Amino acid sequence: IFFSRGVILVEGDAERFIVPAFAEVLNIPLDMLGITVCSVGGTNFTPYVKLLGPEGLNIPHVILTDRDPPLVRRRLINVLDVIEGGVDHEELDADEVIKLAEQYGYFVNENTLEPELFAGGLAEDMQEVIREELPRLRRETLNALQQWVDDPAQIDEDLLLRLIERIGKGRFAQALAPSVSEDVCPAYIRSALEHIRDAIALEHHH
Ligand SMILES: [Mg+2]
Repeated sequence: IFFSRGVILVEGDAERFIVPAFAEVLNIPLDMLGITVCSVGGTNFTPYVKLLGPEGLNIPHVILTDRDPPLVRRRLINVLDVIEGGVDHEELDADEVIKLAEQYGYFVNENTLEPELFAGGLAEDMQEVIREELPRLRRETLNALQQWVDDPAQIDEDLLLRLIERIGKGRFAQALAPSVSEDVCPAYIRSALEHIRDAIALEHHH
């Protein structure tokens, strides 16, 4: 599925459907542009940067990953060792590695996708999906849910992810996609979308 002009590398199935939804409401048409969202099924991006980098197919691509408080430092040294020659990156600290990696379109999200979405403006639509998909939730759990809608700081993050993972991370994102709007888009996701869009448009411009 790689007759692609570009590739967006994501960790799992939630981003594989959330990121295309956010691209539409940002008017970045990924399919029209020939851009694939490819889930790497975890946090190892190195085989895929090898594949798309200069010593592979040399195809424009971006990375979207979580900070994980961090593991992201080694995760990004690994891809930077590929895309940046035999340059040494060992002497940089995590922050230095994160800001270097942005030049190549690799963006780090602090915290994690679904909680961030629930705090930052999608709380009430997520509760709605959760209840359509888990219709016989105990009343103790429905109330904890409403406790977080009323106040996205009362959030039990582990339970939220427990429910979503029970629904299915891909399936839950597919059902929340109709709800995303431009102003609730996380910044790292907008940065990756713009970076891959720029690189494709810069090619057409010569
Ligand atoms: Mg992660």
